Amino acid sequence: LSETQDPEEVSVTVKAFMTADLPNELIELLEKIVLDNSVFSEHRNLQNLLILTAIKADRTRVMEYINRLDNYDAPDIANIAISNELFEEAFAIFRKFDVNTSAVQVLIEHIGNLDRAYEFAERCNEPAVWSQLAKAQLQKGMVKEAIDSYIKADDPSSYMEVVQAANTSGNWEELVKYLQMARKKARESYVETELIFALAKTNRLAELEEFINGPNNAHIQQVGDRCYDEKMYDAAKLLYNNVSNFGRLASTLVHLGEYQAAVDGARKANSTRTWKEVC
Amino acid sequence: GTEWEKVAQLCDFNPKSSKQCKDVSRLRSVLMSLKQT
Amino acid sequence: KVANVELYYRAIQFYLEFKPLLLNDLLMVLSPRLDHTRAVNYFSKVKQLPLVKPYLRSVQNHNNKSVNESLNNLFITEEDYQALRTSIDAYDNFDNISLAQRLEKHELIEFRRIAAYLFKGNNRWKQSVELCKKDSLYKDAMQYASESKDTELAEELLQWFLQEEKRECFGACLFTCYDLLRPDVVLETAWRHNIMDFAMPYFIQVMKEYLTKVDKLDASESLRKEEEQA
Amino acid sequence: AMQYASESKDTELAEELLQWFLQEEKRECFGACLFTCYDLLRPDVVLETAWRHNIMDFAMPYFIQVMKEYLTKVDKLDASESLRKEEEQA
Repeated sequence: LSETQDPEEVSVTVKAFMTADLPNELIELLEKIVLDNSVFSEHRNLQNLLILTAIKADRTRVMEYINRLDNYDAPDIANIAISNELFEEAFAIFRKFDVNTSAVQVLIEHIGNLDRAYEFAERCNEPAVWSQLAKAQLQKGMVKEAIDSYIKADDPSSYMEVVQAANTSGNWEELVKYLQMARKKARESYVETELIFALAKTNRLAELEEFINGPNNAHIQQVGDRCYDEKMYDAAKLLYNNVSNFGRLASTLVHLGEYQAAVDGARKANSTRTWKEVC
Repeated sequence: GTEWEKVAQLCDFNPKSSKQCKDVSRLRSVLMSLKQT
Repeated sequence: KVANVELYYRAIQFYLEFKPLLLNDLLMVLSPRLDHTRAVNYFSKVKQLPLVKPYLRSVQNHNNKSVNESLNNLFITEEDYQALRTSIDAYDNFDNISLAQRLEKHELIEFRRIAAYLFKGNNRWKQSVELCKKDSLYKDAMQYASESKDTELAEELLQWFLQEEKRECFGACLFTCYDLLRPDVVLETAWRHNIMDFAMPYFIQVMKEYLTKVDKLDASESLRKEEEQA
Repeated sequence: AMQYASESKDTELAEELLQWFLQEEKRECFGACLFTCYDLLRPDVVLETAWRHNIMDFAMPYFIQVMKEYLTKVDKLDASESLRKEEEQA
């Protein structure tokens, strides 16, 4: 402390220390005295020489040095922390600098404690963190819970995997809302096809028939395939109606029971299969 | 009386900044609409 | 002037065993180059933390975790809250849920009020607002709806508010929750309960607002159409 | 006295007049006090002081003309804006 003119006299001795391979609680003590209650609270190689040395201690000392140090490099030392076993500390770093996105990516990748992260993300509010959350909800298959992590984000991305998990568990009521609002974010066709599929699954006919009457831009007859493949009749009745696929509707009207309009579909078909199956 | 007194002393306008929502002006009446009447 | 630090953690024990009353002076002198987290962790074992409370009140500036949690526990035991409001407002390095668990059943209206408060620090309505339904019909549950800034939270609230016939202060339930309401359902459920008295001034402000709106818009459109000519 | 308010063409002169006109309960010809003083009145205070005295009979036709006028206003303005937006395309 008496020196107080330049960092050369400091650099020489601290480099000797760093090279001397002094055990723990020998070098960081010098730093703990010179950083606190003195001038050299700077960052000129004071970062790992203390913080890594405390990571060579593997103690709560890191937390006190964090809370009682400033103007120090956050991202590199955070990556060094998570490269090691200490993760609560880097979590406290990103909490301290209020970097929400950098925090949950570390929490989940290290420990995967959604119960600790979901509340942290409740405190914050950012579509990036909500997207990280839904991405994590996929990992555990929380398809019901992977949705609200997209409602607050309105991020239509990764919807393909949302669909991969959707058929895995019948939840054809909340996917409806997800896709209904993501409609206004990604004017795609997968969205509308799987939308009408979910609608027919939950038999929301009154508006399933209305969505199609607008600019659907969808692929009818591909979910119309799924109508009779899964055999959800009174659905292909409406899909093929405004698409005029006389010949495939009648195969379902077989199972519907109506005969008067079946032959009216066949007279406009005039195909062998249509006629004979109606007969 | 006790009804207008109730709703009045329960809540009433004050010089805050949350009035930017819709710039309420019914304060002017409801302060003394039927109170004192 | 000592080189090492463990002698601090031994000398605190020394005084505490011998001259605990003259410990606060050392604590104030030695706080700078000291890990206060270890100090509180060690004091929790011996449990003389109620002695060192005013010292931690000074150390709070550093915003340490265990410091905040312990001092809030001591405010809980002491049954004081005015200082607790300052602690939570000025400092946030602590979990809100653990404190909430204690405050929401602290036998006391004010502590439970805080238990309802800090929920919104986590952006978690629907429990705070619902927690204070149980006790506070004194306007406090009504106020959180305005800051919530979320539709279909006051609507549920107002519908419940008419499930019990306390229509007296319904008129306030829309004053602060004004922007979060659509006159359609308001007029509907008001005509339902055959209530228009202390319900109309909502519609009065509305029939001022939208009148000014249509007049202003007619003026702007007349201006634009007149400027279309030139 | 009621007629001079119309030609006065000055707001906050009929308002005082109508308030005094209700200070005495001669509500019978209140309905005329707004017919000629129509443009010099804002429905806010009108509805307010009418609900105050628990009077809507021979007070509503003011609001009837108003719920004709502003309906035509919003419809006309929607029409003009639709026209302008359609002409924005070409």
